Amino acid sequence: AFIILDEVIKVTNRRVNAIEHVIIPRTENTIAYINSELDELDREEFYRLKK
Amino acid sequence: NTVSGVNGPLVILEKVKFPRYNEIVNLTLPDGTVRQGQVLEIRGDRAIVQVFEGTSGIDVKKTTVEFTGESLRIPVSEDMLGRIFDGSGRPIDNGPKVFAEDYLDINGSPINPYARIYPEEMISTGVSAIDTMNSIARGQKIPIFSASGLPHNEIAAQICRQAGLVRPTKDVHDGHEENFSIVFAAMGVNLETARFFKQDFEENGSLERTSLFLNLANDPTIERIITPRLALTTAEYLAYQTERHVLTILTDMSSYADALREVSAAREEVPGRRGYPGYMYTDLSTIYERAGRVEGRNGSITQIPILTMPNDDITHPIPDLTGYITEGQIFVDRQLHNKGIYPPINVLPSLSRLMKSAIGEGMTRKDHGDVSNQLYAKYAIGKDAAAMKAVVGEEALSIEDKLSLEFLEKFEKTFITQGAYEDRTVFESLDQAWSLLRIYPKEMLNRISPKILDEFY
Amino acid sequence: NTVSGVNGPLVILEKVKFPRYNEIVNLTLPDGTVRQGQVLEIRGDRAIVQVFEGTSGIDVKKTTVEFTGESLRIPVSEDMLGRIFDGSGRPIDNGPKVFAEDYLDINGSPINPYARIYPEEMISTGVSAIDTMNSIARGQKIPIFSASGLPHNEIAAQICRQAGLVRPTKDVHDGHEENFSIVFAAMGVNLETARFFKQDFEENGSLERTSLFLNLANDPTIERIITPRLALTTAEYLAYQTERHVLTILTDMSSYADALREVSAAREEVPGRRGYPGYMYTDLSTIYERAGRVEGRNGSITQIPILTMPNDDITHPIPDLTGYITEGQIFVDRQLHNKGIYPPINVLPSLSRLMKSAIGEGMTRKDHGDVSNQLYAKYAIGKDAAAMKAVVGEEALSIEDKLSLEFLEKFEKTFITQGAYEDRTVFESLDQAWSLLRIYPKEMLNRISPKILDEFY
Amino acid sequence: NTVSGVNGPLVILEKVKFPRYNEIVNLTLPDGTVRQGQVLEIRGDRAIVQVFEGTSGIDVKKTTVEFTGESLRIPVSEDMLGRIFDGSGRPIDNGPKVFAEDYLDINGSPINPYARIYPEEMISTGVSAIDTMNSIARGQKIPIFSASGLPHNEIAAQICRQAGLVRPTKDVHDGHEENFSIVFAAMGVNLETARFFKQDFEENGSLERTSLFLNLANDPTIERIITPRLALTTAEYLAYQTERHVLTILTDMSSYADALREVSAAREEVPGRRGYPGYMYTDLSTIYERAGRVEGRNGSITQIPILTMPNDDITHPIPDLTGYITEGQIFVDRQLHNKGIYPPINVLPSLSRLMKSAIGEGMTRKDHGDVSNQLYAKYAIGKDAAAMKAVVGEEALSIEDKLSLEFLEKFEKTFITQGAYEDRTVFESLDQAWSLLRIYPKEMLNRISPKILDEFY
Amino acid sequence: YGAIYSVSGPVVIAENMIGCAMYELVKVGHDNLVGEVIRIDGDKATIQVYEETAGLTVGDPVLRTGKPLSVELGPGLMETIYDGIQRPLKAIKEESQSIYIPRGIDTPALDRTIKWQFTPGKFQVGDHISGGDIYGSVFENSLISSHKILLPPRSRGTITWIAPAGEYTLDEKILEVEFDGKKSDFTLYHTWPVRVPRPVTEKLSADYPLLTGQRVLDALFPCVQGGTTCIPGAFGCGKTVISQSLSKYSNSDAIIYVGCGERGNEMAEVLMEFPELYTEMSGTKEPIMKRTTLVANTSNMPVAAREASIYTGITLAEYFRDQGKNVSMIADSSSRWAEALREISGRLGEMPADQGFPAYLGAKLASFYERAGKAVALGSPDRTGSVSIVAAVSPAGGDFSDPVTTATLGITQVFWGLDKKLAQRKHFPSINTSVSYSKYTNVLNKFYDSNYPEFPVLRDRMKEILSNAEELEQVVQLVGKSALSDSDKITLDVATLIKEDFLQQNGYSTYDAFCPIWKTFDMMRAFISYHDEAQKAVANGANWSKLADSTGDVKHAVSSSKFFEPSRGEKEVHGEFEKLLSTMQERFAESTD
Repeated sequence: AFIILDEVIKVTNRRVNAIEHVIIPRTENTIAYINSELDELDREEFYRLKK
Repeated sequence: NTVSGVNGPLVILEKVKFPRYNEIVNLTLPDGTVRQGQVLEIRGDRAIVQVFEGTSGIDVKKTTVEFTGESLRIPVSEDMLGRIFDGSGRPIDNGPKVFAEDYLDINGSPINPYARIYPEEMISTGVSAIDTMNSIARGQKIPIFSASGLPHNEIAAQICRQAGLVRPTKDVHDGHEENFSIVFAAMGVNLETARFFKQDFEENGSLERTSLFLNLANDPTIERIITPRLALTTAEYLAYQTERHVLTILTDMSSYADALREVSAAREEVPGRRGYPGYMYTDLSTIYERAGRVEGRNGSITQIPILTMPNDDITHPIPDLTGYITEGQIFVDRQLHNKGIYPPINVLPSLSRLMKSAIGEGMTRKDHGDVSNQLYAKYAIGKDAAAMKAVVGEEALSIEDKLSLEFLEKFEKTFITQGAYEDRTVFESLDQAWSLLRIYPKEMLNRISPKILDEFY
Repeated sequence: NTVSGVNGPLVILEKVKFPRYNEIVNLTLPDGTVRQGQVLEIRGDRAIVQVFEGTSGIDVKKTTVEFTGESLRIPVSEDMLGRIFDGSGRPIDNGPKVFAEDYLDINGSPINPYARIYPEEMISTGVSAIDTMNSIARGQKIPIFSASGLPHNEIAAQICRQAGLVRPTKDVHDGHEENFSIVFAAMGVNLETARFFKQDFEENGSLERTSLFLNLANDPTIERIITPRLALTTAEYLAYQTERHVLTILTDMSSYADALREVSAAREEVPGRRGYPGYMYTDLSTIYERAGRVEGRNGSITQIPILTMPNDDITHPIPDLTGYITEGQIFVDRQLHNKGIYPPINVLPSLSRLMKSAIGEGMTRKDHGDVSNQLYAKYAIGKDAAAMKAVVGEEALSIEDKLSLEFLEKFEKTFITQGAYEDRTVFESLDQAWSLLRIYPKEMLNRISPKILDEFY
Repeated sequence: NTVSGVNGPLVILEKVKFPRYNEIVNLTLPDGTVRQGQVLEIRGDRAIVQVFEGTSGIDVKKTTVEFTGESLRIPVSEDMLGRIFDGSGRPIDNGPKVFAEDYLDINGSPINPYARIYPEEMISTGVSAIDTMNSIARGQKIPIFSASGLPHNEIAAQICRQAGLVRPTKDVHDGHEENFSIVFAAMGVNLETARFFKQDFEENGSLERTSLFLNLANDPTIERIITPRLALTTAEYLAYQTERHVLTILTDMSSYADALREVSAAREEVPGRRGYPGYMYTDLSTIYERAGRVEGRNGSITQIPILTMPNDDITHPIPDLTGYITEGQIFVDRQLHNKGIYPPINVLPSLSRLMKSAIGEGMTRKDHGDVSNQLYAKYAIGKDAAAMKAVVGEEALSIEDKLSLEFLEKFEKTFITQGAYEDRTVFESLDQAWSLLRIYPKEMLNRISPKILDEFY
Repeated sequence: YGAIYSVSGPVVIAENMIGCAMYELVKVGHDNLVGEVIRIDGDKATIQVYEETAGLTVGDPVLRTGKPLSVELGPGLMETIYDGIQRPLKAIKEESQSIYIPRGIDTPALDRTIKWQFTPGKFQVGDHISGGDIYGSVFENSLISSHKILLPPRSRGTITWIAPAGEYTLDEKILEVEFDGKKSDFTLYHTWPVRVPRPVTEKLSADYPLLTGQRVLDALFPCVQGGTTCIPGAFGCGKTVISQSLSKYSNSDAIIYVGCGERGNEMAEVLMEFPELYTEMSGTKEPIMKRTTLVANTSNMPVAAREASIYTGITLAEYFRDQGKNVSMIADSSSRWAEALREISGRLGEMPADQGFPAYLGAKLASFYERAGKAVALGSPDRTGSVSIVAAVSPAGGDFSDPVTTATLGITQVFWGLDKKLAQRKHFPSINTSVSYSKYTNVLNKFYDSNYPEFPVLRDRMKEILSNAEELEQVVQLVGKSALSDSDKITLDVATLIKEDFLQQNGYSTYDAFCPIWKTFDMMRAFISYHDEAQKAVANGANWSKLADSTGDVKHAVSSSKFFEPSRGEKEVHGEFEKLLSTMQERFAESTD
């Protein structure tokens, strides 16, 4: 039981580190990139209308 | 009368209030060439015209206009096949003009004798991934969604070469009995590829059966948009008067969309979301209108529009609006292309919502609609299992999922893959579907009624 | 005539059509104040002007004009060394009266006798972090890209105090042959920041060999845009007449861009993407052209502009335009600062286009460039491997990888860490690099030829 | 007397400049239908009018206009209550005249006497989740942020209908010596919903405690924003002159916001992000200014606005601006409604920032504050425990997690869940709380003073 | 009268339009095109012209008719297909020889040759009369002779003339009303403005459930006659199949099918399919057709028609409502109407401010909605009529964040989900309890309690099984399965059963033509009973695996339920499901010990 416990904890430890460092910041950066383009399409339109 | 001004490529005429709407006017320029333009709008003591040849040369006081008195209409013959035209139907080979037996309107709004009988008989394009999954019916318009990073021009080409070689397969199926003719319209496409299209018609031996309208990007914007309307009108004449099965292949919608966009930069009409006109929908719908079973119900026009996504996403204005007007969509994808697949067709967002009703057992089989339904569910799981496989490890896998991972690859590399010259029987397609499904027990199936399954599996 | 209206910093003047473009006019206010302005637009019996002084408080018929009849030019002199100015060329600390020996108009193009022979000599500040990875040639422009929460001011200060001590050492090597002068233009910065820069020039003994132009943010937005340009006109004069290498430090670029943006959303032009100007590029381009060797070929203008991202991204319209025009960038990072590394300049994506050109063999080794290629590769892979170490542990970390982990630490704490009075030289930097690089086997070190490798491990 | 044009909701009437701003005008039609409207803008020989009923169908010559001479104000009275009104405050009850005692402005402020004295003294809603855990004291404005995935109207009614049955119970403990009145404002409402509120009130016998104003959604947008403004003014008069504690229920702020975004279609006023005004702040503020302690301070006007997220986005502009202004917020989530808990207020991110400031005694107990800390912290931990249980299993879980789990199920199914016609007074709520918390020993209860903990476990 | 100022797109501008209003019917040009003055700018009127331009010149006359643009509702509406401007499509096919409307061709709003049998009302001479009171009735079909001829909304007076029973035309006058002097003579047809909500005696709260005929739609949140509903689409997920399928399966006295701006193939399908198939009301000789009045617009026809579509359609539901007929109006898809509105917004040149979409859009969507509902029929004899609006919503850009959907959810009280991932997997229509709500629920389950069922109890448990499954699935994906509680496994398993039997059904259930409430209740009742017995069974001790193996025979039997049709027990209560409960109880006995 010990030897197995020793192997499984090593895998569970890698997964926490992976989701924390890689996954979450990728979701932040991608969201942001798209946000910045997106708001500008709505704004420029209003300026076009006004002109 | 005379030019007051020119604003962008749009030319502002000052003129007296008499012209027809969409009336051709001829602008006399001092350079030995007279050109035609069409009043885009008629207004109070002025009209704004975009001139169909060139974009420069208009002068203030050195210009003369004379009103033709006749709005543009396409002069139509059913002898127009076996001729090479440009975007105005003028010859480029000197000699073969459109000519006429009748004169019909470019919008096709006067005649519109489209049958109130829903797509009926089967059509194939000889590509298994198309035929089985999103099955084409005559009069059905289902778009080809592509993305650039692709040999998307090669996929269009493949379909053009394949169209008319399918037709003896279809005669035998009894989803065709009558002549097959091709109407081919080119907008903003490369030089090399224009020679590929001519060459594909030549091989087939359907050069006589086809009309080519060739329009480049160095030919004007307004003139680009007219081109498919000429083509379309001629197809409607083919379908109605002589009860033919007409396939018009209309490439490239994206080029057509830009052209619309460049205008309205001096019109009073204002542009909506993402700088696209709000009546862009209206423009697409005029093109799309000639498509459907004709009255006589022995002819039809089937329409295949070719769209390359210029940005790659499907929520971009060009694809988003089109998908709505049409009944389903067909997705080509970059990812398959990368592995080294041809024709690379992803089927997961691909669905045609009028597929089941059109088709029946007499030219397909009853299991055609069931066997397709099974293959989507299994492919979908295989795709999610793959994504999870990367992140967490093989910890989130389960027995069904491991089987699904293999299924994905099996399907991708045997089913979807085939040569350019290759064409496929629908009945054949269906035995290859069953084969892939043979690696799963039957208790795990549920998108097929147990009666149906027992017969063909 | 007199003032019809003012809409923001635009002033609507009614006056006749006789003035020239950028002709100075003077506004007589009834408040006992005169304000100067320059014609941005001339129209049919009216002009639209941006005033350098004030931004508001402009009347109708109380306010009158007299036109100067003279276009906007800078009295550029060479005995301008050691004198202190503001953002218009008035003294604020009682530096010597401007005089005149030549007048040059500001247009980003005085006489423009910029480069058609590229730079090839080397300038070192004694900073390894900068010099090795980014080889600064005698008329290249490499900006400093930093972000908020960093001491960008402090690094700009390192350059200014350490320059003018390293340069005579470099004079003997034939890296230099002539004196150095610094022309510092500050834009839109705090009192506290402005004093810091002045403190650095006093402290060294280069207050007599520097020109200082101070613009604060509470001085008009129109004054702020003229400030970098004024500095640059002067800079070209010193280069021309007395043949010195002029280094220009133009800080801060974001402040300048905020000024342009207010004069583009208050203009009758619609601005580009993210509400940032459509000719924002152009405005930036004006500075940047004014780079390279100046006639007599022994003076030059070299540029380091200082940018702080106000939104922490290279996504933003300022970094992306800036980086295209210049030839490299020197990148500073947040992580390194937090840890206790000064200067905190990271070397991960810092890049020099004209690296090859800048290195020589009559004042630098030829191995500067070869060894650079190794450091950039090794550091880059090493940083990425470390993040990877965190995730995986030691179950996908090799022996070789352990060695990359050691190279990374050592590079950070030695190569990048040096105090703000520590002076290096190129030969020392190479020697220290060679040592770090030494633990790697021969096989590993593969982007540098065997001839070089074998001699120096 | 001559309608110039109609451009959407906005109507241009051409008649002289002698009217004042927001003066009601009458459009007299040959249909015998008199419609009143209010001038939005007045300009030289034209005014721009939004008609309350309809907005189009007026002739350009067969019409006349008359000016009332009175700007819009509400006839306010204490005998007005217990009656159903439209969005202009005109009976639909088929009851008598509105009656006046004063005419008070509905423009945004009547006299604005909003105190510089902070909230104390409990106002009871009769919902356990709100009252104990998020104590609202008079003058505070705490919104309910709900979604369309919840039954927002039904929860809103619940707050009104159970409110004011709390009051005899308060009078005995001596919280309230003066009476309690409800002002209920319904916006852009569906017909079933308008009727629903009256029926609920009738059932409890809360009908004559409240006045209901219904504006229906077929009624134009301008009427709709006027509705809460009418309500809020009536309330400020009852609260000031006859000293009563008033709870004002305003649903739906999202429909009010839409109206504001909606008007602008000939104005030279541009909106901000997502199409919603840059001045969306300003409009919110307007409702918000009537809310707080009245002068004399035993009466108050207490405001609970109800905001519906249409797409579950907390980064949606409507909630964000509001959230900054408001003294906390109540979050209601879809998840709990799904388990079948009703009301389904998750008290997980809900907060009252002046929680301590409200309670006392005589309408609360001393032990109220300590308990609020025990239950929130234990609950949060309960959610975390549910996720862990799924993973570890039931036969491998911790003691501390097991307790936290037990608490989650009881907490949800007893404290939050209450019946439609079951009133939950604050004294009643606090007892149910001790039963839930009892399961933890005294050793695990510690955000409670040992004095309390010894009284009640 | 007026002289054309400019023709820009199919929009015509005309100067010299005075004593004109803003909804006027006009004849545009020398071509005499049907048209309407939408707005006016000073003297210059901006007119939307409902036939295309291809040759209409400037300076041609514009003649105002002296009245608004209205639609005609008379007899013969049933068993005929019209367009959205409402000119008979069928009559167009013979005479013009063009199946769809030709340019420059005009045809009046209804057929003027058709003769109808008039039978007298409940009025005689010299009687006081009012609006929506029944002046007669016309035997309109064979299924229904329920077509009441009414005095129009907004009419009162005394009837000077009552004509006797017989055969007449619908142009041939039969009624004179005198109010103050001659009000007008009346005929079988009556006119109604498509821009006003039709008058009503009172609106009443909805409380009578309609059964959709789809077990899944009734099960989670019941439909009501008088209500409002959204069904999500995506334009390739078989949204059409379920729309047309609902229409057949739902049972009302009159049904109005409104194709807003459609494929043209899809419209064609319904036109063909309905006389071929049968009603569940025993309809004969073109069964379904006799019950439907059909509004057909394709997107390829003019944008004006497509604006007009919804409005004509709602007025038709409303006309029948006043007669005391209960109506199902299925309008598909409301997002295409919004796309027509975005088109108008840019063609006139009005400001868009609803995310690149119209100013008016949010309010126009609400205005359409408020015309639907349950009511006491117009006129004093008192009848019940209702209109349930089923309005399809689908993307106009984003997935639910498009303007259309955001507005519609605000105003709708019933929402039934449709997930895309399950659509591609074939498990449509998929109703997700998070993406679904009904505010009508509480009055509806109390209604079903009166009818016989225990229904409210089953609802809570149905919700609980679906609800926990979504949360446990998120732990399954990330962590994996190596453990998942005995109780948690059970919930997952049973939720699969609910998907397969209910949620999946559309040409996969051999009985689906109309499904009673009792049968739905009986089916769900077996699922819930299996659930409670199972969770108790693991807790009182018995392995999860032994419990799967012994339940065995019954578990399959509930899996197979969906194909089964009423053929045992009553006509709505089914014995195979009743038998099932008792056998279940026996399985629990084997399984615990």
